[PDB]
Amino acid sequence: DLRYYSVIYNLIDEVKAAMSGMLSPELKQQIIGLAEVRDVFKSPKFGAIAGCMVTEGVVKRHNPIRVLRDNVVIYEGELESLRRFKDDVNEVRNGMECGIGVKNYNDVRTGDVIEVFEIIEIQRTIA
RNA sequence: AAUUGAAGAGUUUGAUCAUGGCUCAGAUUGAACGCUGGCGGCAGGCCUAACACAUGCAAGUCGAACGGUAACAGGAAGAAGCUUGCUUCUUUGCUGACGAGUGGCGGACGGGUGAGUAAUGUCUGGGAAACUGCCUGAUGGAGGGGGAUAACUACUGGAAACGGUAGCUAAUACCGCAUAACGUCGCAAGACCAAAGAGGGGGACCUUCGGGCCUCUUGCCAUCGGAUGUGCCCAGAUGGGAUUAGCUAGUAGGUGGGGUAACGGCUCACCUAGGCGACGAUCCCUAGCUGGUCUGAGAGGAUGACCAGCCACACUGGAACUGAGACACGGUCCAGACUCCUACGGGAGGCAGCAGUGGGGAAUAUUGCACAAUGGGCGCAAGCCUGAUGCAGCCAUGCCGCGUGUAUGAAGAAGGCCUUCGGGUUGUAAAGUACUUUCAGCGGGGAGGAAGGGAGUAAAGUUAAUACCUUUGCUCAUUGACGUUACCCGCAGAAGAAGCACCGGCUAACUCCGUGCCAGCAGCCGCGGUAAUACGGAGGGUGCAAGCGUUAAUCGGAAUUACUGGGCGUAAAGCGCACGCAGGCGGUUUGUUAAGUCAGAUGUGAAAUCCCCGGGCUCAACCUGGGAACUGCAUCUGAUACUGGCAA
RNA sequence: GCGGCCCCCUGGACGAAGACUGACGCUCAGGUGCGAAAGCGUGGGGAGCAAACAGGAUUAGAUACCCUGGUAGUCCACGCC
RNA sequence: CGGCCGCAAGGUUAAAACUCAAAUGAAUUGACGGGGGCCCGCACAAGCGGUGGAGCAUGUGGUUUAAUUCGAUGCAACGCG
RNA sequence: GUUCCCGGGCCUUGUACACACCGCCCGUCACACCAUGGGAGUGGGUUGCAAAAGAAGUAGGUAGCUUAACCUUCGGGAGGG
RNA sequence: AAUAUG
RNA sequence: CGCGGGGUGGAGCAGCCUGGUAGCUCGUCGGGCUCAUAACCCGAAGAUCGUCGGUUCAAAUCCGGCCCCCGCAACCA
RNA sequence: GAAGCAGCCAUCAUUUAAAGAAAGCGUAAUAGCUCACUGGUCGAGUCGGCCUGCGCGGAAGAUGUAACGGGGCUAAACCAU
RNA sequence: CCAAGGCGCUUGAGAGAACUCGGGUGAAGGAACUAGGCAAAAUGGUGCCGUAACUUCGGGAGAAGGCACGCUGAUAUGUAGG
RNA sequence: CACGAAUGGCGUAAUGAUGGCCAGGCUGUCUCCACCCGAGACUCAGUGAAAUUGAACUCGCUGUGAAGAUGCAGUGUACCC
RNA sequence: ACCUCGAUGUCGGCUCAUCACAUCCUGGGGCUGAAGUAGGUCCCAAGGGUAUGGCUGUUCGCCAUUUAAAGUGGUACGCGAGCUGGGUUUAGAACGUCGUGAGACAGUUCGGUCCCUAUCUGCCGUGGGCGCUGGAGAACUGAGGGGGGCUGCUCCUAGUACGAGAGGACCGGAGUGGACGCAUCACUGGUGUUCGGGUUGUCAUGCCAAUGGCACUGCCCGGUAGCUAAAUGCGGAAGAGAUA
Repeated sequence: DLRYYSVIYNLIDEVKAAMSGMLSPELKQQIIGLAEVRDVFKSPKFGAIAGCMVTEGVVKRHNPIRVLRDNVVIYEGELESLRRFKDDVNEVRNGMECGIGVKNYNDVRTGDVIEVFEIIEIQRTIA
């Protein structure tokens, strides 16, 4: 990075701009969807397969998930397999039958809830 | 005057003897770093980016080759204001001169650098078919004419650099003709080629009274010579690599033409088909070399800055001119990279010259003084120029000299340190007393490097000329950059001036305290896990000194690539075995040749330098006389045992 | 490196006496030939044995030692290494 | 790595970086060998009686506790000091 | 009784052992680190071979254009640029 | 027979 | 609402025409062997015969239920 | 430039007609300028909800008025008779 | 491109527009088009020189990439050869 | 997810109207298309088809509608050819 | 599952549009945690404008570098009697997977015909008849209807307002480009097979000479007029009226 310069104010701005680009970027964690599990199946792909019904919001192929019952996280992960009816698909929306299983998941309890959530960058700027 | 020269130790094991590596004590350096540093002498001091550069300086010189007044210094005449006899101001080359300019010579030398360059180069020894400025000896000419042109004037383009148009004007510049062998070309007869004048002074004849003309000095020209300088050619020697084995079309040879100062595939045309190659061609990597330096007992090895010889290069790349000599470090042209200035149209530059700066790197210096001296360029000399050179500045970088006191001094002071707490030590050291004052500090004096050159005189030589000039004597004025010189004399008062490494074994020199297998030391083998002679600190001790130590670097030690001077049964090492070409070596007898070899002699082997014997710098280092060495090589003359050749 | 028998072709060393040639020698980088066992190419042959590989034992484990089978190979021709 | 040979496996020619101070030879003494000979002891053999199970005595380890004083632990400690 | 076991003595033999088999010592794997070979390729430098290119300068040739010294018949030739 | 590690 | 065979201690096991003190392996906890450890050896803990009614002196041994695992059917979000 | 209104706390009372240690603009902060509360003045209706009748807004779409059939209507609507 | 020989395709005649068909050409840029350099274009002969990785050693190969090329005269009243 | 060693694996020169990709050349393929020359398309003369067709004096818009109206309703617009 | 299986030919692209406003940009305003500025958000506003490429079956999307700005939707996911046929419902073949298999896969790869002369309506241009009250010729009024309606950058106002400084204006003026449309050949260019020249091969004109024919206009170099865009002139307005 080679600069021979004009005015000192632009230099004081460009060091601040460099620091701002340097700065760690993300902060926001917000739900995309909520889904309810019923009727477990077993599979060699992932161990167990939790049949699901998405109760609220949208479900997308790769996002972090929180599998929870009554304010405890039962199991933790990133959304691994999104299956609808008989085929893996990119996305699913509330009121729809689904299946999901995660590698080394064998821990299904019916009536547990999956919260799938979107993570959004912000890029802080020094001032 | 000359052969006095060679050391080993530590370390593999429980222990030993071998083999064998590793490591150290040595010497040395264009050194750096670390810590510390008083003065002096001498020597030496960018080995990195052949990277780029601000500003200044680095060769010009002759009016005695020439127009000239652009200088400006006088003089005169004249024109004028008067100071009234002188000042003043326009002319004037009259005159001491002298810018720009013309012409000649110098700019091709010296200085700097090590990029490229493995031989085309270099070194040694020989050679033939060559030229060679200036500079000297010899023999003779130096006759008679002519045309331009820059400068300079009048115009005119330009920001600047730098010019344009038209006339005028000289010359030791330029060009014809005459004149010409002993010269060139030819068998000869013959043909043809040169010139330049300038300067000083002077009786006679005379002069368009400018000088003609005489006489002296010098320059011009041709030729035969000298010494010098350079080009050319051949042999041998002169880095590394075979995991580079094939290489050469102008290549190799011939003839003829052309070309160079000259031999020449030097270059063409044509003809022939060779050349080089295991004694390492070719290619690649790498490098300036030698006389020498350094090391080494020698043999050898490493190294080639300093110093000198030679070669090569000069922003990158190429070519030619001028000239005696360049394919030109501060010349030219063109092309390229790149840098700058600018009015933007168009122009400018090559510090590896001396200083000096950026950058680089561990790291190598003052933008000094002077032509006083030596040696150069030009000139007749004066003179001028000389960043060559002579000197100084800076740096403990190296070498070397000297000082930082001397003598006395026991109560063997205190303190420090140890201490079986008896004492011991630090330590005659200190303290004290008696002395000396180098070198510094300060005030005074003063060689040599200066011989010459200049000016004036005289003689002698010269001449038609007591001239006039040179030579050779004499005499008088002078000529020091460094320089507050070297060196000497006088004064005060121990005053101003000692640090650094190391102490287990190697390896000279020992205890205590702290830390406690931590922290750290280590060149090598190794030390430290609470009593560390190996760490940290102190005390003590040893080595060495204005330096000391570490590091890097090379040789040594290393007979550890072994020629001198090694091994290979089992330690690393004999191809699995054999036949065989090139290569090495060869029974025994006689003759011969004399290559190798051995002897002798001459020439050469640069000088510096090393060595041996001397001298001189206040003494050494350093400087310097003479000799030896000059270890080699070539040619020539000899010897004939041995080896080789040849003959039986 | 070659051990049954016999033949054919055919190598060399050594002795014996005697004869002849008359240094024709010794060694040899480069180069060339030969060169066990294993292995490879093609086509045959294959009784034993024996990699591989299998199974049964042993053992903590035993894909080994040990034991039972058993392929390539071991055999031959001609080539190669 | 490159060259060369070879069908390939492979052979041949043949390094450097780097790392470590020993690698290593023979020989000597000892110790050791599931090496050998020789040879002895309640070593085994041939026998007799016991311990190890039971209950108790005492010591040890360990546990526990305010303290369970401290040392001793293969033969060569545990009715030990 | 001395075959077997433990322990011990003598001789002889073997040895990479000498804090003496309770010795010593091999290689994978796991781990960290260091250098190095290969590597689709990428980026430079150098350079052979074969062509294009052709400034400037020299050398060679010039029915043009232009021109002071020599020749001349005074027109021009010769010569130069 | 058979027996591993310090 | 679907075809096969099994259930004995912590885990895995023998009892089949032969219904007569539930014992044997692997782990677990102790003891022995060794200088010490693995290894090895001797031992101890360990139960309604899955669960029920019948069977019946005593039970996979003789039945039917409940239930569980495996067998294949066995989906396969 | 804080004394109610930039801050933090007290989350109360006094003086008092009436004034809450005060709600805002304002002031550099008080003041200024008012509110809450009341006096003077003037002059009679005044203030907030509730239940029902009828409207207003909430009301953005795709070829052209394009959600009274149209012109057009405040009765030619709506409600009751 | 012509000879001998044989033919002028059984509707014509006028306009000279979109657009379609068969063709020629083009500034500047040179695959940007598009599923895709498809289609057009460009190369194209002989002789000589020269020619890589790699390879079953034949190849690769015409590799790649260049140079010469008309006409007239002379060598030769038209030579070498037939 | 869900290769595989004769339903062959992996190498492979030469080869290919083969598949994918990229480079250079070259261009109206294109940014961005223009012009012209030929044959139709047009007028005239002659000859002369074909698919098709419930019947028709065969308008737009909005809405309705066996749910996307030339014919309906409402409305607008429209010389005849 | 109401229209359509005695046929409404299915995704995307290209060419060609058109409307809606829930407005991407340009306009006008309020509030702003609105210093300037750059913004944020909401309302009103549909006239005009509203990117090329890399990637791919490609919508979408990712990514590029731009621009006043790269709108969201409707229209048989506008548009195949206009075009493409890569994707996608044909027949080949293969791979994986599944099935004993024939075969299948909503997994994939390589290959693989887009028909039709326009009657009517509709739509774009240009005519004939008749009417308009005697007939005829000319020039107009303008009822009515369409096209046009874009925006960057520079300078001045002003380095002012505003602001600590940096930075950096409103509003109102003056130029000069892009985009796009209309006009048009003087210029620069293009074409220019009816104008000229060169040139290869061959035939004919008796022959030589000089021409002519033919070979893509044989090949090829030039170029008049006309027509042309890549050439060069111009355009978008100001203002008024009535209002959100």
